[PDB]
Amino acid sequence: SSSVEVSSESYETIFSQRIIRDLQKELVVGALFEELPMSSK
Amino acid sequence: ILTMLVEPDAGKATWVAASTYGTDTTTGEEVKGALKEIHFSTYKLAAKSFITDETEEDAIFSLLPLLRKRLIEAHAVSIEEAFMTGDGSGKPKGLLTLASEDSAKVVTEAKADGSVLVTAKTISKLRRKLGRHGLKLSKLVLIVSMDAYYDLLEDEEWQDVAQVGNDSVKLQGQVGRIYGLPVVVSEYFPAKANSAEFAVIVYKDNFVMPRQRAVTVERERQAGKQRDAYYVTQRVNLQRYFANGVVSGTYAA
Amino acid sequence: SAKVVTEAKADGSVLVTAKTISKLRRKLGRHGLKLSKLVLIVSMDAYYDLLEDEEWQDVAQVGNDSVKLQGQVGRIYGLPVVVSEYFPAKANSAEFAVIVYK
Amino acid sequence: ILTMLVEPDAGKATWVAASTYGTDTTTGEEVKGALKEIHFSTYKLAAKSFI
Amino acid sequence: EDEEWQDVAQVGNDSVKLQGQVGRIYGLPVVVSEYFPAKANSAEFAVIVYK
Amino acid sequence: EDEEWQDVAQVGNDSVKLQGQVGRIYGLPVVVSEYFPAKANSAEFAVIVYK
Amino acid sequence: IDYSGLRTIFGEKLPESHIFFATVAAHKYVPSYAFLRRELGLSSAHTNRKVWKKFVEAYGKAIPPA
Repeated sequence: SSSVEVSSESYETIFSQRIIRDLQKELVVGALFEELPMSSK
Repeated sequence: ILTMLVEPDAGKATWVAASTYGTDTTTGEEVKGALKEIHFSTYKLAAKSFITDETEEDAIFSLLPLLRKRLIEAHAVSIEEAFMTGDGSGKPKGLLTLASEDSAKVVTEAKADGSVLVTAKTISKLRRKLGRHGLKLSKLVLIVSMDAYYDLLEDEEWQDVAQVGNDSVKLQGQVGRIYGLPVVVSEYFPAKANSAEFAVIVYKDNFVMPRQRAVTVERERQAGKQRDAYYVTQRVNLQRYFANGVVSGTYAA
Repeated sequence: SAKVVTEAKADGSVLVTAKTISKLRRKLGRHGLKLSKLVLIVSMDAYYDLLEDEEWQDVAQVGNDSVKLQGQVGRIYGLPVVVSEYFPAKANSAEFAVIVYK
Repeated sequence: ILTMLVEPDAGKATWVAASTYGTDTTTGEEVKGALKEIHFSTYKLAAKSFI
Repeated sequence: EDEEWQDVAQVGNDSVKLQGQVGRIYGLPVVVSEYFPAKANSAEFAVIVYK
Repeated sequence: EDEEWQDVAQVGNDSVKLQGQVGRIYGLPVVVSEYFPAKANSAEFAVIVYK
Repeated sequence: IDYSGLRTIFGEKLPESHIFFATVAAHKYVPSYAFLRRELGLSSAHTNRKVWKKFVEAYGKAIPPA
């Protein structure tokens, strides 16, 4: 890293474990309706 | 570098049919995801001023505050410009340059050489490209070029009080809100030309300024040359968590 | 070089309509956008044509500040309006307004 | 007269610097400027009377 | 069916589409009678007496 | 889809874009029935009876 | 919209707003301020005299060249 006293890689990164995901499309048509608790085929 | 992990994209689950049911397939297809990674890093920024000891004596006024103001202003000017338009090669890729890469420069009816003007709709229409990264509306910022802002005031559309509200131009003069977006004017967009850019609609939360050092000043009296050098250095970049998020407008070609 | 020539014509024809007055701000430049640091001085016969402006004329086109309802156009497009008469006489060229950065 | 200086335009800061860290180039190119003086003056206007 | 009285931004809460009976025209009460002479050329559709 | 009743200056807080059911037309209540003869040339779409 | 047809009903000059809309003949070529307004691309937000004045200007502007 351009100086005397260098350190191997992976030692210059902090590796956050924050797991970020994106906007993720919203789901609308699954929950709107009601259920017929069928108990048979 | 700072690496954060990005959760893998969603995987669908098989609609298993009746044939299966007790066949090891009754349980479907494996949903396997890999945690991807995002990497951040930094780019330096710098400046030198030299005040020879002889000059301060030579001239009437001090000249020292100016060197300082200039250097700090230069970092801001450069950062503000870079963040807007950066090659990305050595400088921070910018809102305008990021959009172009993402194929989000939306060529619009607005025209260079007057003629069409940059109306508000032309500016709001840009939101479609943002995608889902768009609907919320309280997490967006609109930066319009000065010429656009001026064109936005003369928009026939926003002046009529029964066209916009007590906020109409006739009546007020400062188009402050366009279609639910706050309007902030900056002049560091590329200058008006065919193509070019008049507005961006960044999705703020996606962008972070990775730091590492902040503006510091180091004076190094260099006797033997009789100068005192102020070297002010700084290291920062503008990176986005995810590829999408900014959409920019361009005057028509 | 800021004598923007507007289309308003002498001898009736167009009147100096309100919009023409604020179109001018663009030539101010960067200095122009702020809007609370500007003053508009209009010639008297461009205050009498700002009234007959079709634009500031309706409680709808404008607000409770419309001319038919009120009679003194006090605000044009976000600028205060102050009338003075020292401008040169209306004729060709001539000046109906100026908008200084105080 | 009144000659007041005008701070010149924006310098801009050397964005790159890059791999070269520790070399002379990390501090970037000089951001430099010249103050521009602008003169002011006063004209004299007077009126007279005789009672 | 006067295009004139049929809007809430034209008139008030008294507009036709919204209400259906033009009850006031320009400040005059409106009273309808059908003993005016039969509609024909000339003929008369209104009178405004000073009572 | 009467262009007449759609705005809030062509009517009141009862406008379609804002509300969606034209409930009053020009002072008449509106009641919908499907028993009117089938849409065709001629045909009938409204009867304004006298109760 | 049909300035041409209207010329047959009303010659050069257009009558006042009340009469133009009232005339049964013109109703077909232009019915109510809904049609006039939509055709001018104006909005209910533009007051009706503005829509009418714009209609009158079109009527003149468009008048057969002679």
